[PDB]
Amino acid sequence: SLSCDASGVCDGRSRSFTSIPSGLTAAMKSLDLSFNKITYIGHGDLRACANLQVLILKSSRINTIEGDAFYSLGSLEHLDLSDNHLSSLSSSWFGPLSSLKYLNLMGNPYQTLGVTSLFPNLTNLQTLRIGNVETFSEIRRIDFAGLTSLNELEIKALSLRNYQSQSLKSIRDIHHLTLHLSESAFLLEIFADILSSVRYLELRDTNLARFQFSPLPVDEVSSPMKKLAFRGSVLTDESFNELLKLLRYILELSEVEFDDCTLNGLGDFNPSESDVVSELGKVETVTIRRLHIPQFYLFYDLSTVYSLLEKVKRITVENSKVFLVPCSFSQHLKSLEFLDLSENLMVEEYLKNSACKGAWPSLQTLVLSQNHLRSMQKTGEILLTLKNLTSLDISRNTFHPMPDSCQWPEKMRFLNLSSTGIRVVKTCIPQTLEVLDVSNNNLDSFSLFLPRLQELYISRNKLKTLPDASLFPVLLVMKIRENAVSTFSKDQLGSFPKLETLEAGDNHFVCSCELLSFTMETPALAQILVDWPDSYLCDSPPRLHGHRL
Amino acid sequence: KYEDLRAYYTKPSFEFEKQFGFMLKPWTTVRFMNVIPNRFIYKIALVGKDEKKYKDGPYDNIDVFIVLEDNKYQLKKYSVGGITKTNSKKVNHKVELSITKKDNQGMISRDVSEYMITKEEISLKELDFKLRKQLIEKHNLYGNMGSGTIVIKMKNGGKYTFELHKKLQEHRMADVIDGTNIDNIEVNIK
Ligand SMILES: *[C@@H]1O[C@H](CO)[C@@H](O[C@@H]2O[C@H](CO)[C@@H](O)[C@H](O)[C@H]2NC(C)=O)[C@H](O)[C@H]1NC(C)=O
Ligand SMILES: *[C@@H]1O[C@H](CO)[C@@H](O)[C@H](O)[C@H]1NC(C)=O
Ligand SMILES: [Cl-]
Repeated sequence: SLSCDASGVCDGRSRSFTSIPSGLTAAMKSLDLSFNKITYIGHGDLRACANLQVLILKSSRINTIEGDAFYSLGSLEHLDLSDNHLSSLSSSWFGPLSSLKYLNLMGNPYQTLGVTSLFPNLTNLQTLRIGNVETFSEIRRIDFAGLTSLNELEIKALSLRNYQSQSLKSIRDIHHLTLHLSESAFLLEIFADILSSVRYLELRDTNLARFQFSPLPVDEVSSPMKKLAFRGSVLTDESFNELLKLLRYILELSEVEFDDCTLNGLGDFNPSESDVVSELGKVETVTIRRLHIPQFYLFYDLSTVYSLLEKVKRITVENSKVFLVPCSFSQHLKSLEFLDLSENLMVEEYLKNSACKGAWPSLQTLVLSQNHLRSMQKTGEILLTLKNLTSLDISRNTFHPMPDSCQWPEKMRFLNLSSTGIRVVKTCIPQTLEVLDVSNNNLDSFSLFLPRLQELYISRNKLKTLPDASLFPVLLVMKIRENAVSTFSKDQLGSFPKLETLEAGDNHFVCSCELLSFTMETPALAQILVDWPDSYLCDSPPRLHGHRL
Repeated sequence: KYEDLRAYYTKPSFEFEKQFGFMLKPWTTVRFMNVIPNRFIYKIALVGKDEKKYKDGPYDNIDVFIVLEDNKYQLKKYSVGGITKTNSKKVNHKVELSITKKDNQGMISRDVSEYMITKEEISLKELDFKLRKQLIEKHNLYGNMGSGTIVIKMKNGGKYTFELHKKLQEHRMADVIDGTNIDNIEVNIK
């Protein structure tokens, strides 16, 4: 009822097993027993697979496991017990798993990790996941006893009732800590215990409206934390300020993210200049996605944000209904080098103010993909204010046909026009371009002379002929999949003098001797075509249809 | 008795040129125009002829004369009317300001000064407010006396009149006139 391959990888997934299947062997290296109905696991059910390296028992209905059930799994490296029905954990289970690297106990209705440390012998553990939405309510100092270093630690404690002080402090290093907290009640206690270990902190679903700061024990060395992210949090202008005060403890913080967050209240907070945080330390990257401001009304004093983003080099604000970056605000971002405003509401009329005379002085890369831009001509003219812009992405914008004449930033060498619905390319596009992406459009041909072009992306278009080499005397890379070419003679191939990489795959070809002879004569061009011959299937005739070369 | 007028017409005023005006989600009964010359988002109510005048916008190259006041919506940065088109050319158009005052002891005095017009298009809001303040500071308007008129005389006859015993009607603050067509100004305080 189960099938294994030649590498000892056996599939017993989505079966109706009510117990571990019999006749397992020492030749088995991987076992997938997910989506089953194994209510009970006995002492010898898994004794035969002494060489098992991977054990997935995800989504079964496991409610009982004998203490010594894993006695012979000394070679096990991966144990996934997520989404099961284990309401109690036994330290006996993990004792013989000295080689264990990944352990998932998340999604089980247990209230605690037990009265006995579960992991003191998992010396090789790198990843640990625990907790649940409804019942996990307490963290004790012994819970994580024995762990020195972890790459990823995820703790779901949305229903946490008590955290024993110094519990998280025993872990020396944690590259990525994910915390699911519904309230901010224990945030300060937890934070204090992770200043020396966590390199990347992620907070999910936390309501921080009631959060209030208070001085933490200043300690010996600096925090190794480089990234801090908030996911699904709720903030107020007041509480947001309180959070910033934590920055004094993570002086090496370089990146901050706010994803799917909500900012409530009106827009007035009016504090003294002392409770206001105006410094952002060494943070150079700020990333915001799907931010909801349900009452963007009473808000009026943007300057606190001016000192916050003063020394910031990278900013991302995705899918957050942005329609305007005020000129005066744009002029204050003197250090900004990268700005991403994808999936917003930018239109030329508002963009003219955002990229006003003096806006984003140091900007090098600007991404305006999937906005409401309609005109390439007016847009290039508007962006002329950006003297250092070198890369522009205006993909996923519905542009009207382009004209013969256009003005663009003098240093612009990269341009993304993917998915703009264009049918023709005209001299609007500057010859200063080194990289051009015009994929996923409606082009029937390409006749634009670009003397400096090194890379052209034009996949998913309607070209029936690879474009003339003379249009690109120095092209290095060309990707033209999902188009409409069918032949590719040696002449045109050798025509590009500097060409290195070509992607003609996933196309519809005609299968003729006049071509096949060329295929056999020089397979030395297999080092110019990627995904060859995987994606180079034929179409005609019906005999060779869907057959590789 | 004239304490309210003196308080209002001694408020600080703000003026900004070449501003970018925009409209938001109309959250209350009266639409607002927003400008951010620096770091403050200013909300300016659209009343009177401005309701017809401004639609979805955006509106570039506007000047604003702003006076901040107590209001219902509890906004902290709110002025009313006073929106005009910015100068196309620089203007220094000097006009005569005459001031007649009949004091508490029936004595009639007449004084004169010059008033510098610097805008091609100027709001009644701006003229009313600045002139009354000048009259308050220098001629004790709303001290013992708080009646009479300000009259803006245009070169081709027309008049714009501000009655001093009460605040300027709200809708007229959006009313704009040709700054370069003002001939003179006559004040009569009594
Ligand atoms: C130009 O932009 C497009 C999209 O705006 C990029 O194409 C892909 O977009 C999808 C979005 O559905 C992403 O998932 C992919 O990662 C994107 N890249 C690829 C290679 O598929 C495209 O990559 C951009 N061009 C360049 C040169 O960066
Ligand atoms: C380009 O970036 C430099 C970086 O310091 C900045 O000083 C300058 O103002 C920007 N613009 C020009 C025209 O150099
Ligand atoms: Cl809008």
